[PDB]
Amino acid sequence: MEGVYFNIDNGFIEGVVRGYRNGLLSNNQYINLTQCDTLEDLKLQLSSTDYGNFLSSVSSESLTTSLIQEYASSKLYHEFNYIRDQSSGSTRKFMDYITYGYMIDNVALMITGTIHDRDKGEILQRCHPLGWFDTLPTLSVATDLESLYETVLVDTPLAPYFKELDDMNIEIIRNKLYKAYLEDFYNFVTEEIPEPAKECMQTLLGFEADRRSINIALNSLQSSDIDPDLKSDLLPNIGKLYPLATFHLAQAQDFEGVRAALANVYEYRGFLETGNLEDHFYQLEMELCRDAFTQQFAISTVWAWMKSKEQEVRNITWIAECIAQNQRERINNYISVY
Amino acid sequence: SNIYAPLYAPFFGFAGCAAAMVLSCLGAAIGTAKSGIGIAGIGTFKPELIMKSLIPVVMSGILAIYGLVVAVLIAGNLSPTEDYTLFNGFMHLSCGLCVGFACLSSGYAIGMVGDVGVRKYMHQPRLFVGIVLILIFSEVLGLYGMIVALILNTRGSE
Amino acid sequence: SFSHFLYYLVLIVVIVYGLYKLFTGHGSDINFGKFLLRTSPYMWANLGIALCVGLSVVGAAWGIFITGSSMIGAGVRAPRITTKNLISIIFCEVVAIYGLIIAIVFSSKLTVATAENMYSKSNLYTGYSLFWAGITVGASNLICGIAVGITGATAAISDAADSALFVKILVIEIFGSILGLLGLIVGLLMAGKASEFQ
Amino acid sequence: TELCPVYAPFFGAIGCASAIIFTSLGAAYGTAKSGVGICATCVLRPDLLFKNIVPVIMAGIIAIYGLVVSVLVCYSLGQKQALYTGFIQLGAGLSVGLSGLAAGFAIGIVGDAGVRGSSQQPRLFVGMILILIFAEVLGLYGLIVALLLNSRATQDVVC
Amino acid sequence: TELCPVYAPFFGAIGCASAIIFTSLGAAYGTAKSGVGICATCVLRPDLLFKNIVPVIMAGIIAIYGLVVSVLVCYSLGQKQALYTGFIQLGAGLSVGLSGLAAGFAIGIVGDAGVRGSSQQPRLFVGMILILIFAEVLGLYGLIVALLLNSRATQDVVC
Amino acid sequence: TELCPVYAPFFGAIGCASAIIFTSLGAAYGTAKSGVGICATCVLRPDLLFKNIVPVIMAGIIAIYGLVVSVLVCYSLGQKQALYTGFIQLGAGLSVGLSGLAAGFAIGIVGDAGVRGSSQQPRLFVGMILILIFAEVLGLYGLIVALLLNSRATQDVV
Amino acid sequence: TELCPVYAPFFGAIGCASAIIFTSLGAAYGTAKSGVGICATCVLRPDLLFKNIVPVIMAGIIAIYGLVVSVLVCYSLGQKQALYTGFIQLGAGLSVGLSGLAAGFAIGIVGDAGVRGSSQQPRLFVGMILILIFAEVLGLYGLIVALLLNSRATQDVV
Amino acid sequence: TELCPVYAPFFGAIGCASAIIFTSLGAAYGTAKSGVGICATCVLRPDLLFKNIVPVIMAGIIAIYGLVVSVLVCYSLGQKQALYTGFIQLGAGLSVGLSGLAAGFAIGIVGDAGVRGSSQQPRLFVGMILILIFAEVLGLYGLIVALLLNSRATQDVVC
Amino acid sequence: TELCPVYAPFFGAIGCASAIIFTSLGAAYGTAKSGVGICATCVLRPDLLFKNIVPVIMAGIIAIYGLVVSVLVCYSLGQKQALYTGFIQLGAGLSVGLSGLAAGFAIGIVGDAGVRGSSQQPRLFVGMILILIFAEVLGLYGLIVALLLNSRATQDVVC
Amino acid sequence: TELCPVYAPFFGAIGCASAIIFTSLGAAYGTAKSGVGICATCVLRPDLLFKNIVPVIMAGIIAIYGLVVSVLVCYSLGQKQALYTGFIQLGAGLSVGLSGLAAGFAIGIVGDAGVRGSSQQPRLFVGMILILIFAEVLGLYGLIVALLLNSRATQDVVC
Amino acid sequence: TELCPVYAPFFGAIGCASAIIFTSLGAAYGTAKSGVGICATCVLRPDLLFKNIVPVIMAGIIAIYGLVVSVLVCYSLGQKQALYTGFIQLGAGLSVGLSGLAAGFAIGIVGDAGVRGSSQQPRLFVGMILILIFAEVLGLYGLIVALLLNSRATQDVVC
Amino acid sequence: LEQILWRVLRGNLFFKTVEIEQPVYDVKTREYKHKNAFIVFSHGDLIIKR
Repeated sequence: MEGVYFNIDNGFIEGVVRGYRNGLLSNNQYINLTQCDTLEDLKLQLSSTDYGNFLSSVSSESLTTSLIQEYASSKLYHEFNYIRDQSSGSTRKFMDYITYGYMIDNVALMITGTIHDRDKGEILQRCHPLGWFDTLPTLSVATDLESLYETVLVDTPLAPYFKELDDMNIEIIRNKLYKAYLEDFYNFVTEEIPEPAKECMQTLLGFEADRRSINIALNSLQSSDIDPDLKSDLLPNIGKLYPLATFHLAQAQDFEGVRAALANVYEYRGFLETGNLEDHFYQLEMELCRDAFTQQFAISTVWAWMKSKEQEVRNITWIAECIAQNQRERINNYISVY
Repeated sequence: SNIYAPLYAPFFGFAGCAAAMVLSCLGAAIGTAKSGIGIAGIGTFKPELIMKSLIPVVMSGILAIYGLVVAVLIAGNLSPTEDYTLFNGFMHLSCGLCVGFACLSSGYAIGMVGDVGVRKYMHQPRLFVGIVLILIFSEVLGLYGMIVALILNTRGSE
Repeated sequence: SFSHFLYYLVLIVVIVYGLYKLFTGHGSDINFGKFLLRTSPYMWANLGIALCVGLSVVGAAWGIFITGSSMIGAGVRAPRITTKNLISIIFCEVVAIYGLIIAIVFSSKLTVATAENMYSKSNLYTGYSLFWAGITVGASNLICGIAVGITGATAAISDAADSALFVKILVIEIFGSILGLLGLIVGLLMAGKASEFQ
Repeated sequence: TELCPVYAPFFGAIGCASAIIFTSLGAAYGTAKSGVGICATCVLRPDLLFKNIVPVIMAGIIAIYGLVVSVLVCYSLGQKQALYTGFIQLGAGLSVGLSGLAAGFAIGIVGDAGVRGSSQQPRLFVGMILILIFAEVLGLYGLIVALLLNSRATQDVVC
Repeated sequence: TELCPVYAPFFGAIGCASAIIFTSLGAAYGTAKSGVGICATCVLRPDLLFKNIVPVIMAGIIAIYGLVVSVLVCYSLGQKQALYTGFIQLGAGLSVGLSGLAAGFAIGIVGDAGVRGSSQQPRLFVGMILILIFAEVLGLYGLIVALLLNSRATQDVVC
Repeated sequence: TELCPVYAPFFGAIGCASAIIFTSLGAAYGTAKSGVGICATCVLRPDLLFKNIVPVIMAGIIAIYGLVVSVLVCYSLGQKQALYTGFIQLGAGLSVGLSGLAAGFAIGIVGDAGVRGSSQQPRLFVGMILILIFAEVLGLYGLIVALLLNSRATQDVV
Repeated sequence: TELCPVYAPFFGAIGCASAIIFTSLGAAYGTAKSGVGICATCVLRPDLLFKNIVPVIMAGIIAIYGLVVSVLVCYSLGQKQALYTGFIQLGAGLSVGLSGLAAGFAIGIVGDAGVRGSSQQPRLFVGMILILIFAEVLGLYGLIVALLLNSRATQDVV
Repeated sequence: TELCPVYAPFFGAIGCASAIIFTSLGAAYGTAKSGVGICATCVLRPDLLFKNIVPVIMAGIIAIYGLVVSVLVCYSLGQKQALYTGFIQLGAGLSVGLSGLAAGFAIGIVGDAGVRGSSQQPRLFVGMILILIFAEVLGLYGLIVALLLNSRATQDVVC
Repeated sequence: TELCPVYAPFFGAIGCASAIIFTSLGAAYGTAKSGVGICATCVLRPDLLFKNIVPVIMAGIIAIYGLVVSVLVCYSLGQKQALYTGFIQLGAGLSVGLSGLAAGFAIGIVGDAGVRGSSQQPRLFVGMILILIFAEVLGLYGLIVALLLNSRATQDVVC
Repeated sequence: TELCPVYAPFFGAIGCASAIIFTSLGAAYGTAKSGVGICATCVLRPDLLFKNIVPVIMAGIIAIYGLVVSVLVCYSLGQKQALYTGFIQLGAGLSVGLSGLAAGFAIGIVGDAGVRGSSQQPRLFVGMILILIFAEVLGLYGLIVALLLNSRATQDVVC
Repeated sequence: TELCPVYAPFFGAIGCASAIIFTSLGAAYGTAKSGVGICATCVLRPDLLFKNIVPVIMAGIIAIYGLVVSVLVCYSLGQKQALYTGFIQLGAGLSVGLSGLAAGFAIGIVGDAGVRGSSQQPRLFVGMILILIFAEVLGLYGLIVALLLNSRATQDVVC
Repeated sequence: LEQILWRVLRGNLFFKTVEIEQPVYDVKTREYKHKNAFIVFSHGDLIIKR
């Protein structure tokens, strides 16, 4: 049973992460945030939550939405780092895998800044704290995929995922890295994560893969360099779209073909027939993360909390934008499930 | 002495008692703990007011009641001064194995169904009847085990 | 794996040995009844007592670390929960109390039997009774302690989430504790008519 | 007796126990998997709940097969029965129990998949029922073999 | 006796049980996996529901082979039967049961793959049926061996 | 009867069962993996369906090897057969069965790989055929050993 | 003899070994887990070092209980002791050893969790101490049962 | 007889069986891994097909070693053979079978690697041949040991 | 004799082996874990090398305990020793050896953790030393128990 | 006789089999690992094939050690050999076989690493040779132990 | 022959085999792990090869301990040896073998870690030597226990 | 740095490093970090700048 051996190594971790989940903003707290009309009022209301005095070091006039997002995300990062410092064994590997996606983000960010001739220090300061590795600053030396792989990426945990650069090439490399990483993380969950967390993490990683596959299928239509053979190299092989709808999207050239492929799955129909595609994926991710919190002895709670806080920072940043820019008609367009 | 009542038959009678009660407690605990994980999952999302969420836990406990009943009936027939036959010992071992493993299976089914569906019939009362019916179908497995154990106890004593 | 390889090898050896004994006309040489008759009743009684107390303590400690790790994790943000979540620790302790009480009551039966009455009806009965009642109490207590610890972990989590949610999970904990009580009662009934060794 | 040892009822008692044990395991697996599917599907379409109850009923029928064979073996069990009678009862219990265990696993897996599909495709309900009947007849064949064995348990049997 | 020991019916009863038990396990695996495939595919294409049912029927036929051998062994089963008869009944049961278990594994795997592929390629249905026939004849060979053994079970058998 | 004991037919019956059981297991593995490959490649290339059926036929031939040895051992079985005959029948059954199990494993793996690769390279079909012949010849060696052994079973036997 | 066979001291010697070994394993698990927790905690909060040593000491008391029982059953050992006496010493050693094993495992898990929590929440130190006291009385209970058995070991043995 | 008990041919039959069983298992592993390598590389280099077939041929040679030892042990079998002859036959069968199992594993792994590398590098073919020959000599040593044993199985053996 | 069977020194030799074997296993685990920690931390902090070596030394003292008990048991072994002496030597060997295995586990885990932590927190070293003494006395308790047993090995022991 | 039981050659034959079996297993592991390394590195550096072949050669020499012991033991086998001779032959076979198994595992791992690192560092070749010699002397020590045992197998042996 | 049964040399031969088998296993683990460390290190720093060969040499010394004990036990094996002599030889073999197995595991782990660290920090070399010596003393303790046992194996033994 | 230079130069690395006895304060991290003086040899201008 799940609770029999879980608490030997993860009882404290899971209790702390569930306290973090209790810290997620409820619907009433989001409504109170929405009622704010100034960013100082937003800071005041947000101090009545578990964010607390995270903006106390920021003066009233210096307060910007970018600062609010940066400090909320920093709080997220410190909480994740504390939870990972208490982890050992398979839980430590699980949270390292969680960091591997941010590692891929940092690699793509470094290469994007390098080909754009941005300041090296600025790119390093903008790198995600999660997903940092020691040889990350060395990625500025070259604009060649082979040169960076031999120079840096062969020693990183992203080395298994790689089996001059421009914006489209960096995009392709990043999406290939994501496909390989999602497949590897799915395999790791299948083989090394106990059953309730195994099923929850398989569902969550499959949803993430499906979101990426549908995005790639829909965004390759407006491009000509994305060959149908290249689309196969970008679509992950772990989701509910795999392998049927994944194969259908890897060959589609029109929006109707993509929509017909997505009518295959009962989980994602209506995503393309109404609303915004990204709103559907955000709502589904928050629904899945909310359901993952119904499992008590699952380490998938860490991933669910991480995604819920990322969505929470997105929501708070959107509310900050609909406070700063006026635009109070769109202030309620945030995903909330807690 | 009597060949049909060797002095080691109480070993099998007491093994029946132990199997009955231990396996019934194991099933009851599986059901109670897994259903309670479901109940806690209901918490901080949809905290109710009236406690219909305790039905899986109550039926898990009824499994331990089945095992208790069979174990008590077996232990009533076990005495160091009475002629306990080897047939009676095997009958009591069968009583214990029957009721205990049936209650273990009932507890597994009750735990699964409770964990998954107590949330879903507290969220929407329409599913209450169906989920309770599935839970009754999980409970009757232990009921069958106890019925067979009762018949076996009667046969072994006579 | 290796452990499964040993399980298969032991099963194969047992089947081959049993078939060899059966085919050669010596199936009765594997005499479980004679083994039960000639084995010391003291081994059964002492194994029953030791396994009773030891397994009861194993379940108690098991559930204690489950509940306690969850309580300490949930107390980082909600330190209030500790005082009334100690009830779960107490519920896990009561299991080892059951095991200790049964061990005392059963060890009261551990008198010295006379040499010519070592393997009498009553002495063999007492050995089997103490063995199986000790296993019953100890295993029921191990199961009850694990279950009560799991439920107390969920209770600590729910209490940290909301104060009002603790009482329902506490009722679930009481239902879990009934299992250890029933194991106690059945262990007492199984050894109820077991005389001391004479 | 040579033909009726004192341990002869051991095999019959283990047969009865096996009939209950393995059919209960199969029924529990079938009921659990099917119920998980039912609850996962009724979160959106509650009216289909009483339609998806079918695999749980199939698992219950498997358990009833086990109960029937156990009762029959119980009433065939005796203190002075033949070793052949005990072998027959053990074979009957093993056949019904393990056939019903296989049936229950098939029922759990098929019923889970079928209720998931029927929540999406109303026409797949009849296909689910057909596959479930095919998984049910496995336990039925185990039942039939157990009844035939039990009918031959004490037929021309010398004490 | 010597040629007919008291324990001789044990092997026959175990063979009778194992026939149905292992063919039921193979039939259950085949039915469960093929049924998962069918439920997956017939969510979108219910028109293929009764074409896709054939692997389930073939697993059921495996179970029928097991039931046939179990009945035949059961009716040749006696208290004073020979040890050779018991060995032959055990061999017949084991052969049919484990050949049917292997055949059911193949039926489940091939039928799942073939119903999932036939939903995309209608021409793949014939290939599925051909591979399923090749899987079914494994249980058929087991049945043939079991019937030959059973025919030799009480022929030229004395004491 | 000292060298023709009552349990002598046990080994013969076990060998007769083992022949067909293990060749059927090898044939089932070969058929299952080759058929998964066939169904995977015939979605896009249904024209190659009857070319890709070859590994399934090789696995079926493995099962036929096992059936042949089972029939021969069965017809050499007797109530008063020699223990040496039973040992030889057990050896023949194990030979053909486990050799055909290995051959079916090889056939399944190689036939899967070859049906997947032949859809991308037509000239790889002959290579897959050669490797499948090599895999089949393993079960053929097992069958040859079983046939020679079965020939020795009642030769000069008292 | 019947009451004093030659192998009777085996159960006493192996009970002494069990009493020390299982309690030492529990205490070592407790020391290792709590000590890793302490090292992790005291990198950033070295001021809590000697305050966090409590779980390690409460793990050591488990091995001390095992040592007590080992000393007792060792001094009750003898070449010509009764099987009654040897099984009494085996029961004492097994009871204390299994209790100390469980108690030390619980002390390790709870002490690790609690030193980490008290690093984050100083109010959790008292709760952690309380849970560790509850975990330690379990090894105490095993010791008590061992004491009862050892006291009864010398009764009427001839 | 004390020197030639009735169960003495059991060891000889088991040695004859295991000689072919384990060599066929090793040869099957070698064939399977080398064939996967071949069918993975020859999609882009179908010309190298008859060169990459070598590891499959060498695994076949391992199986032939097992067959040779099996027929030699089979023809040395007899109802009244010595227990020593049975021991020697079992040792021969085990030697050739398990050395050939090891050789087949080495052949499969090395042949897979070599076929892939030769698809990547033409000059690596000779090195692959050397390593595969070094894998063959393991099964050949097993053959030699088995033949030397079998040449002594009935050498100075008393009834 | 009855009290001094020929196999009585078997348990003594096993106990003498067990003492050193399991204390060396515990010492090896402690040395390996602590040494991995030491080599990890002393790449950046070579000055802390002879300071972090302490868990390795205490792991070695575990094996010294085992060696002492092995010598003391070895010099009490005899051909005509009593079975009670053999049981006592076995119990002492298992006592010291398995208590030292536990102590070596604790020493390795705590030494690794504290050597790594003390690289970032100099104040953590005294805490590591205290925890490691608490781990070492676990094996020292087993040494005490083994020494008491050995003292009683040939005490009041007859042929 | 009492010192030369009929089952004494069983231990000798098992030792003769185990020598070659386990040295061939170690040689097969060494050959497989080293060959994977060689084929992986020679894709880019074919000129290094005949240098990197060395770990495969040393694994082959492990197998040759096993063959030597098997030949000697086989020629020392006899129907009426002593139980002491059988035990000594079993010990020699086990010692050489398992020492060569350990040596072959070390050779496989070290040769894999050293050919994968020598393709990058030519100077690492001599170091890999040195470590491979140290891994080879393990099988050599096992061979020496087996040879000494075999020399004592028939020395001062009576029936 | 009560004190010297015919199976007494079995334990001596098993001890003689195990002394070299398990010490060669420990030496093989030490050599293999230290060797992958050395190869990874000497890719970058080929000049440090002869410094980094120490863990491999030290594992080899463990194997030499095992060889010494195997030779000493072997030259005390006798057909009419005492059962006590065989038990003592088995104990000596187990002592040295499993102590050196633990020592070689510690040596592999610590030598890998220390070679890799001393690649970066040359001051870590002396500390790695210290930990490696502490891992040697485990095998040395096993050797000492085995030598003492062996010295008492044939002392004051009768027939 | 040595590992990276080995990989970029594809072997063929002549890298020397010498320990600096005293730690040197760095303003970026406000830490007294130990430092090493290193030299690496290569010919082409492109590899020099890399």
